[PDB]
Amino acid sequence: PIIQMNLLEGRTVEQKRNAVAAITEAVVRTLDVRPDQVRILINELGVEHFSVAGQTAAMRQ
Amino acid sequence: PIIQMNLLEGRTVEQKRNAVAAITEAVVRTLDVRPDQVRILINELGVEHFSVAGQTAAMRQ
Amino acid sequence: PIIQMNLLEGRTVEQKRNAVAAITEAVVRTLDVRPDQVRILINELGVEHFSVAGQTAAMRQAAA
Amino acid sequence: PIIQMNLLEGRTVEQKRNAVAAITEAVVRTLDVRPDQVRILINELGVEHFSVAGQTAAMRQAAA
Amino acid sequence: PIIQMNLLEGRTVEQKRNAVAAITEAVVRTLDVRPDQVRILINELGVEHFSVAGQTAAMRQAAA
Amino acid sequence: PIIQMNLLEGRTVEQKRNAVAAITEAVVRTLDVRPDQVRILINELGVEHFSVAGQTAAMRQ
Repeated sequence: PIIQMNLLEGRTVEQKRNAVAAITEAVVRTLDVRPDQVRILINELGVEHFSVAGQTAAMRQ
Repeated sequence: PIIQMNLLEGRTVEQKRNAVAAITEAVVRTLDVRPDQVRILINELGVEHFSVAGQTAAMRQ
Repeated sequence: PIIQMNLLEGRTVEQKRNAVAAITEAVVRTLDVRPDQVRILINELGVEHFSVAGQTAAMRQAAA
Repeated sequence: PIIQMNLLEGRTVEQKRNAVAAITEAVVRTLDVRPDQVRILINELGVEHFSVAGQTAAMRQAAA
Repeated sequence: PIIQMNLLEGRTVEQKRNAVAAITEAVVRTLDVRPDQVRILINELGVEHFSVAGQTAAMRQAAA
Repeated sequence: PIIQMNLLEGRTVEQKRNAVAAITEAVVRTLDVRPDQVRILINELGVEHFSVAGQTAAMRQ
């Protein structure tokens, strides 16, 4: 499995590392694949680069 | 709907904000969904990170 | 600009065609690009293939 | 967070549903977001549409 | 490297297999990575699901 | 064809340019499309933004 995770900027390296560990463990358990078959790509989005209902995260904040 | 928009770097915050408003309004009208069901992710591409016919934007410029 | 639009399955061709025209003109106007620089790719998602808060759109429809 | 998961074809609905719940709760816990902020999109790949080292999963299965 | 290739529908398996081999070797040579570090995912687009200048490939074929 | 290439940060402009040329040539030959029908988008990933088996590239290094 190849997982792309888009999330807002602001997260510390610890939190990104905890997330890729935990999501890998979830995929390995639920789909019964090996850890090395799970790749995660993190795309961080600037607060002007993510919108809901036509307002960016910056505007909502 | 979840919309990912890849566009070249260089645009001002106003222009990104105008684009996410206008695209949201288009999706809301044409598909009859609520504004909060429309999410837009902007991926900005560096001029060496986008190519047409094997030349990057930088080279074309 | 290259736009990927992910939608749940089931929309009529007319609505997809109207969205593609409306999104294109939104991008042309707000980003000052020509129409031929605007490409949209539509990815339809089956109801078993989209989730919010850990429930798929299929299960959410089923529960209603 | 918006998560796209690309999987080879053929998994049972139950496994997809368990993955979607497990991934969501992994993201909620580690990223301190609510469940309703977590969307997952699943893209299934046909065996002719995924390759490692220049051979498709179809050809790799065929060779075994 | 992970490569997603979005193509219009309709290509023969042989052409997809030749593209996957040729793209992989292009990446190996120019990026100095091993073949097993190169994955390609192919996404086929229906003609109603791809547009240039606000017209879908279906409508563009229809008009010709 | 529209190609998105995700690769780890660290590559020089020459190497990115050589890659988009070579991949374009491959697509043009194998699929018999024109060069201007091939667009490549490069997404560079930070070493904390790519994982295999639940470890980021940074951790593996």
